[PDB]
Amino acid sequence: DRPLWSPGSEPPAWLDGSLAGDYGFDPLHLSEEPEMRKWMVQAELVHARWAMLGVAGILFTSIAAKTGAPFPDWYDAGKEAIKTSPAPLGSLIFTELLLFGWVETKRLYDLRNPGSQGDGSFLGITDGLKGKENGYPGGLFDPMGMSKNEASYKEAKVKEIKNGRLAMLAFVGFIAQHHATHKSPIDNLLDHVADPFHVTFATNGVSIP
Amino acid sequence: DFLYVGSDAAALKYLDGTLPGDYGFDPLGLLDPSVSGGKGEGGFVNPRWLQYSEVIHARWAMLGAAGCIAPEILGKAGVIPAETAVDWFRTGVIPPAGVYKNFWADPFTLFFIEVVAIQFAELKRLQDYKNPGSQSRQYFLGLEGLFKGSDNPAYPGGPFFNFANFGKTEEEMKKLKLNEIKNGRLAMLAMFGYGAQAVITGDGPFDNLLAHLADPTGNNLITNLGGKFG
Amino acid sequence: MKDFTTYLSTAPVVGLGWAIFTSGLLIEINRFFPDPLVFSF
Amino acid sequence: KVKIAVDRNPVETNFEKWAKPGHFSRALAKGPNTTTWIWNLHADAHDFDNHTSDLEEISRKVFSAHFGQLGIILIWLSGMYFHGARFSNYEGWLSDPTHIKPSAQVVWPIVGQEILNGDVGGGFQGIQITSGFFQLWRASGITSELQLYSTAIGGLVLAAACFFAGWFHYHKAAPKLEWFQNVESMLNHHLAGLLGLGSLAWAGHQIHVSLPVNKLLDAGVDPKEIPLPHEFLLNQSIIADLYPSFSKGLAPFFTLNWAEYSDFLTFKGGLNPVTGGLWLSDTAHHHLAIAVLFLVAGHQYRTNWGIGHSIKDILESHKGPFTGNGHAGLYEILTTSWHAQLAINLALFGSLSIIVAHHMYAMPPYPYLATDYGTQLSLFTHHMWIGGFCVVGAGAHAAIFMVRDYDPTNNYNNLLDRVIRHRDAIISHLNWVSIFLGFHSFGLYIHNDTMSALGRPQDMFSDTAIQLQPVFAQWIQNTHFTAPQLTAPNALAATSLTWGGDVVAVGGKVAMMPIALGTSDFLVHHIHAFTIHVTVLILLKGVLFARSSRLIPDKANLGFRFPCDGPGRGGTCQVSAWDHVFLGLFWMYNSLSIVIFHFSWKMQSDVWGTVTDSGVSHITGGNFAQSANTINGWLRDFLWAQSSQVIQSYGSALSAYGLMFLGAHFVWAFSLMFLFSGRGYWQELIESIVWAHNKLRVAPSIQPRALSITQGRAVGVAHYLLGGIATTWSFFLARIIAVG
Amino acid sequence: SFIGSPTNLIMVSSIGACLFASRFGLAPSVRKVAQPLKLSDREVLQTTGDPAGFTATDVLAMGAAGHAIGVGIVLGLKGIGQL
Ligand code: CLA
Ligand code: CLA
Ligand code: CLA
Ligand code: CLA
Ligand code: SF4
Repeated sequence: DRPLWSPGSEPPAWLDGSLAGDYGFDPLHLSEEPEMRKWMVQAELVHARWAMLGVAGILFTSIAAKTGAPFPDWYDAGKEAIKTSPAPLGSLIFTELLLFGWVETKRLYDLRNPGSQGDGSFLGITDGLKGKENGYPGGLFDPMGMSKNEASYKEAKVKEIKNGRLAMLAFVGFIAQHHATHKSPIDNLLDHVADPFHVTFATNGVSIP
Repeated sequence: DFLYVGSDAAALKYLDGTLPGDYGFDPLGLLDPSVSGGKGEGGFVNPRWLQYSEVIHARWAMLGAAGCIAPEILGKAGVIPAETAVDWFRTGVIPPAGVYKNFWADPFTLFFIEVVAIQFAELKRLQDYKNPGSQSRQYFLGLEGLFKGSDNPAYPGGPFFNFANFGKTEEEMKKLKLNEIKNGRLAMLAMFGYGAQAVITGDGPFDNLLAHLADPTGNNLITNLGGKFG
Repeated sequence: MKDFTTYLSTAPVVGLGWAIFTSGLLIEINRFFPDPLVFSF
Repeated sequence: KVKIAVDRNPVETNFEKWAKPGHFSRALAKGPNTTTWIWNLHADAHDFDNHTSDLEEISRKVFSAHFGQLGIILIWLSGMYFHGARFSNYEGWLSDPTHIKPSAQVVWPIVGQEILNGDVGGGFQGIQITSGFFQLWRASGITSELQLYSTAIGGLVLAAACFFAGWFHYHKAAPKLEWFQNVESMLNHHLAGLLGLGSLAWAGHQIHVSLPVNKLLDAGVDPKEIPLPHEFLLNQSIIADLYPSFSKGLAPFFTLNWAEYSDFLTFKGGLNPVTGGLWLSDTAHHHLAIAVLFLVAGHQYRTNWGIGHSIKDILESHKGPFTGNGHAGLYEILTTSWHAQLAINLALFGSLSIIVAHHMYAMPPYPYLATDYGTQLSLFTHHMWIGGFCVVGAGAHAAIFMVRDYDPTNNYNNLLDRVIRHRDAIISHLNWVSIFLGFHSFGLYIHNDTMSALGRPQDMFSDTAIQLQPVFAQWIQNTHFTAPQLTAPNALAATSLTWGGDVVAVGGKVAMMPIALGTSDFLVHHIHAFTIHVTVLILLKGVLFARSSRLIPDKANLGFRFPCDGPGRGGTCQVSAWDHVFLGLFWMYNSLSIVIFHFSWKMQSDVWGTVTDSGVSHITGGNFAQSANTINGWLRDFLWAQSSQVIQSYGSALSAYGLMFLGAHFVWAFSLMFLFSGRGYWQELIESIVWAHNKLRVAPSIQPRALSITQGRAVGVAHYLLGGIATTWSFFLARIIAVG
Repeated sequence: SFIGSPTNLIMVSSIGACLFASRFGLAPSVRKVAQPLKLSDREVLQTTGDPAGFTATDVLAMGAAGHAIGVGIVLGLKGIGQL
């Protein structure tokens, strides 16, 4: 009744198609327990969102570098950023660690007990900072969005998870062909468009001995 | 007529005019229904998978035996230019033997294209072998109607696999089955030959045919085993 | 996952996890810090 | 008749039986009430006889067990190849084997281990290895680390394939009992197929790959410009200049002109003077002849096509009047008992490993292996001990078959029943020859010690005094030296330099030199014969008296591995055949320790050394003919004259051998608790400790119990053997590395 | 193995003698199981053409034995200096 990851395959019993992007691909039987199922859903959502954010930032920086603006490569960007950054190394990572620890244990204890942070303990807000779904919060994180409508929310969930998986593939592609070519992903794309019949993953010397 | 040279007894007792082959040549014995008895998919030694792999090996041998000798006589003639007309093992399949430099892409690029396309093809084939007709239910670019298949996963048919769709009668279909399996069993020995001839002479098979034709005694097994490169 | 993680919870795996954790902890302490004798801060 | 009977999907692939550790045994399926449940769990883990009484499931279990062991060994071999590919000086060792010590293990700089990265030469530091893998990778033509990487990855792939094969052949498609009972097909396929196909493949690899690489290696050509073996394989022109018979191109093979192949299929006696190992042409013709002999022998038995031999007919037809029924039922036993076949295979494997060690110390089959004294000593000692272990296990599993799978219905007057009948005569005659050999070997040693101590060296059993010259061994040596002259006229020289007249030497060190046998060698060889006769007496008595005895008539119903039948009849302790094997392990240890002590002393005093212009100087002062006749001479001039480098190894590359030596001393000494003591004292001490843990409420739910008597004996013999083996290993390796 | 060589003559005579020996009793073929004196004349599979029991494995074994005997005769005569 659903398009699976392989046509004619047997979908898992714990994957009933009620999740976003539920293509029934799970050969290692992970997320079988419902608590770990929720934990895997949360982990996939946050890894997906960070993959899309990092891929978008990498693409924007590489496009700006290709257009002539002074921008670093997606690799060693922070290495040449810190020497001009007023914030030194050490303090920056620790500040982001403290702040992200605050946000992430807040959302962690929201995951453990849904609606636990909607009691007004954090600056007296009740409707906000309360989880609407498994890996989907509400209140502050939906300023104008159409999550009120159920069908549009489901379509946006499917779009978000598919874009997330595409961004994971994009990030592994980024690191792989950066180690292959030592060039920007936009430079690799322009090389592929310029000479598709010869420039590829096979004629780079490395990865094809 | 019937049977063959090997033709072990207690092997013709489970095959008599049923399979498209069934010439009685099972000296070792691998189509016994007692083999791989029980439940589940199990192993590869079973009559269904053996017939499936035999016809797949057969058709692949037909395609290979056509493609190995096809550029050669046409290169002797003026059909294809002699620059492209090279021996089948010098096209890039064995780079120690030789590659064709004047291709539109790298041989590994063509290898990746072949890997993607035939991985799609063979994985759909395997998934339909596990679940008959299950590739006509999952949406695939709007062409699900030609992947319905038949009761035999080896012989799917349909709007595309049999687009000529002749042989509707059982007798003509059985004759076509016997013709396919017999030409495939010929292409078996054709590939076995072509490989052995390539390793014993270093030249192409039609050149070996010309050598046997011009001088049968001077160019045969005994002189070529004692010659250079083998 | 439950059927496999029940095996994962038995003593031989616990005989590894504590061993890997404590061993690696002592390797990293003896690696990043040199070999001392006195706990004089 | 012979077919492939396979049951598909008998066991589901799930972790359900992984969840409960005690599932193979119904006694262990209840729960761990006592602490002996864990030892019974790890003890009866692979004992498949009491798991189920069905032979088919046992056969499937042992088939996938062998698959798992094969995958484990392939993983280990792939890891060794990867270590030689990544952390090794094989490239440096190829260009200089006589000056650069082999090294393939690199330690971390974590805690003081940088001293273990010894200066082995070639700009490389690491643990100086002793397995001789560099010699093997020089024999089988290997030049660069890329090839070792490819070999390691292929070994990992085949190991994964073997593990998948075990999973498939048990859980997915398990063969039936009739599939395993096809003994004729098994023998034909593992004679012609396995052994013959492997021998022919290795002969082809040596001819097409190893011969040109080794021909260019000893000619002074650097391996960098040596052509890769695929160039030799594809191109006849490159292989034609090194060997002119390749210009014929397989013509003499089919035209029966094999004398033209006398350039790279030679029949030469001795070693290559450039490298010190056997000629690769001789090994090529050897493996080709072995492949021929196994191809012809693999078509002997009858499986499906009428012709052949039926093993039951062969056994039942050989009947001789002093034996009554001659081999009447042995086909029925060996087709239904896994332990009987295990005993036969383990005994022959152990004996053949002993032959392997002796025939590598005799004829080194690898280039730059004879001069590498450490690799030769390690190979001899290691295969020596593995052969001894396989023989002891053969005795153990024979006793297990005697207890469990032996039944009196099929055998009435056959050879096995008659061996059971006259077992007392066999044991008594073996005891007589045991006492006789023990006296006129060890009493000779003690008498020599006494006459040395009494100031009368002319009354000793030495060469200077009255002597026991080993005339038979020296005559065999002279015959083998003169064998190429008359009885093997086509041989260039003698098959080994044990009995030769010339001395070969590579890099200024003696590779292999003639060995002289005197009174001391006679004494040590008869000591070895005595010790082996005692060990075989213990094992054979344990096997024979496992079923019944004049002491305990119902020993069959008491199982194989039981501690005792109580203090009755004066005390029937260690009466089981398992305890007979437990004592035979120590007697094996004494036998092989004395054997390898003789090997090390004889080879260091009469073979190994550095050649000079003014004669040949050995490692020692050649004192084996003067000091091996007495126990104190043995002690002072072998265990005290050597081991001076182990004690002073501290602060050097071989200090880990001293640490291993003292840890081995610790474990060897720690075993004597589990050997001398019993269980009741330890159980009472555990009761007191249980009271202590009960006082402040840390009482475990599982009751702490002392180890079982058989468990205690097993722990004692295991710790004792491990300590002794590591002691001799550390001493031998440190002595042969700091000197040789 | 040139046509006319003594080795070729030895090989062909050995092969023909082995086929003659297996054609009419006289050899432990697939038809004739072997006792110490090789009796009892059994029957399995089918001969596929000519009579008696010349099956696919009967001519395969006798050709193998005839070839293997020939290597012994030729190399034995070559070692002593004959033909
Ligand atoms: C484009 C991908 C995408 C999509 C389709 C969604 C969809 C959804 N998210 Mg999500 N989200 C995303 C990315 C996305 N998100 C990222 C990257 C983050 C991390 C900052 C989050 C953080 C987040 C939180 C914290 C929450 C949601 C929630 C929601 C739901 C609200 C519906 C809505 O307003 O539509 C969203 C529509 C869009 C995002 C489309 C806008 C895309 C813009 C136009 C792209 C251009 C901007 C980009 C930076 C420029 C790229 C430049 C490049 C070309 C170089 C819905 C399921 C809420 C929820 O489920 O509540 C029930 C909720 O609480 N999301
Ligand atoms: C000519 C055919 C052939 C060959 C080569 C072998 C080879 C082997 N068999 Mg044997 N076997 C055969 C036929 C054959 N078998 C038949 C016909 C039967 C039924 C009567 C058996 C029944 C049998 C049993 C019951 C057992 C073996 C075992 C073994 C292994 C012993 C391990 C050893 O000595 O180290 C040599 C090790 C190696 C050479 C390592 C490489 C192993 C490779 C991958 C195996 C490839 C050979 C294989 C026949 C190829 C076809 C299999 C195909 C489906 C993939 C060895 C690999 C033991 C085992 O379980 O191991 C599998 C064992 O206990 N055999
Ligand atoms: C057992 C191991 C072994 C192997 C593998 C080889 C292999 C080889 N040797 Mg050696 N040889 C060996 C042992 C071996 N030999 C021994 C023990 C001796 C005795 C001393 C010799 C003596 C010897 C001499 C004197 C010579 C050789 C030569 C050769 C080559 C000729 C082979 C030949 O005539 O067959 C011909 C080839 C075949 C029959 C091919 C086999 C059939 C193929 C694989 C079928 C595959 C076709 C398939 C359907 C399609 C392929 C896939 C495609 C789609 C990509 C070959 C590389 C000769 C040489 O150098 O030539 C290069 C040569 O002069 N050898
Ligand atoms: C080096 C230590 C050592 C020694 C010498 C002995 C000695 C003995 N054990 Mg033992 N053994 C030992 C450790 C040792 N054991 C240990 C630790 C174990 C446990 C694994 C065993 C396990 C074991 C088993 C399982 C068996 C033996 C047997 C034997 C006997 C072999 C007799 C023989 O052939 O030699 C000849 C005799 C000697 C070497 C004794 C010393 C003789 C000296 C040279 C004196 C010579 C005569 C002298 C002048 C007379 C003195 C006169 C005086 C009274 C005035 C003997 C009584 C076997 C047995 O009963 O005999 C078949 C037997 O089956 N032992
Ligand atoms: S001391 Fe131990 S082994 Fe000996 S009879 Fe008593 S309980 Fe049994």
